[PDB]
Amino acid sequence: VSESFVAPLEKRAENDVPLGNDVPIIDLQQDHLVVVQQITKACQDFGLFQVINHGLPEKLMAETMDVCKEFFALPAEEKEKLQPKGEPAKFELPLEQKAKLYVEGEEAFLYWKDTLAHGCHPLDEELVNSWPEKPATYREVVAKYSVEVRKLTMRILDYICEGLGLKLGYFDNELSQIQMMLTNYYPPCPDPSSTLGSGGHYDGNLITLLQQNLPGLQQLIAKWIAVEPIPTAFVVNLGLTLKVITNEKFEGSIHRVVTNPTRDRVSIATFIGPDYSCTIEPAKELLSQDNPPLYKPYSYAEFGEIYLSDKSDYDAGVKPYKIN
Ligand SMILES: CN1[C@@H]2CC[C@H]1C[C@@H](OC(=O)[C@H](CO)c1ccccc1)C2
Ligand SMILES: [O]
Ligand SMILES: [Sr+2]
Ligand SMILES: [Sr+2]
Ligand SMILES: [V+3]
Repeated sequence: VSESFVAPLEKRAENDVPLGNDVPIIDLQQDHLVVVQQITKACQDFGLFQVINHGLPEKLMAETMDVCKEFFALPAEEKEKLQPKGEPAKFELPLEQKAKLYVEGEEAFLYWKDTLAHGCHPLDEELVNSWPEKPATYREVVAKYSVEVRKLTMRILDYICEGLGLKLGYFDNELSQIQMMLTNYYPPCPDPSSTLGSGGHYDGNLITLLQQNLPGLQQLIAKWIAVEPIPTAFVVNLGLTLKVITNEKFEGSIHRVVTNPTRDRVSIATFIGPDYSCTIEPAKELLSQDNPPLYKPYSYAEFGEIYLSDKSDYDAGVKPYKIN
């Protein structure tokens, strides 16, 4: 491959990463308290779990994956319409909510990935008119998907509230006001041993719901494991923001994506989290002399600038705000 895509030796994935047999798969149609308890345990112990029987229509999940795949099948002349000044946009602030194609990377290198990203909340004519024009059904399908994924995310955040002992709706405010949808395209890679689809990271936001049909997602436990694709499930990744607000009672998910030499892969990730104007701190309701705050309050915008630029460590974004 082009030297642009060659990862530093220490970041390259080993060829045989084992299945994560201990990744929790949580049935949301169990009894209410069982769901609260299983989500709580997964959040405390792993920070990454899957949800099934989650109430989001399977048909809609399939239609959304279809229109996302159709988008990435569009010819170059249509994709150029989402490349500002003739090249993909960068993940840097300000992160605008209009649809763009993005490039991402970090011994500088690029991730083997094309990403379409746009905001989803609140839905209005102005936002949806800034979404892709093609395929014709993208706007109708993804509007419905974005509303359903938000509804499911807020259900999971309220299960989390009950598990933590926070009032229901604790996160139904400025802490969840940004909803970015990223559709990721990983074309076949001639040298998977040298490249990464996505470098190891925490999601910087509050919570992310990821939809996948094919292997490539891996989680850091020391050891990397493979997250089994369940096409009708969502993968839930807890973000650095939730790790801070819970005072590290919950784990954040550290995960990466590897390339494939023979087939393409499309994933859909919905990133819910604070507005850039938000102040992030450990929830005061949970703090005590036995549970002192491990972070000072900080600007989400200030965090975001570091998080998007500094990949010296997974939690480089929050290192400046660590206390006690
Ligand atoms: C693989 N990369 C990682 C995660 C997704 C993707 C793009 C970038 O993350 C985001 O753009 C999200 C959007 O909410 C974000 C932006 C600023 C602060 C917190 C979170 C970095
Ligand atoms: O991500
Ligand atoms: Sr339903
Ligand atoms: Sr437009
Ligand atoms: V991620």
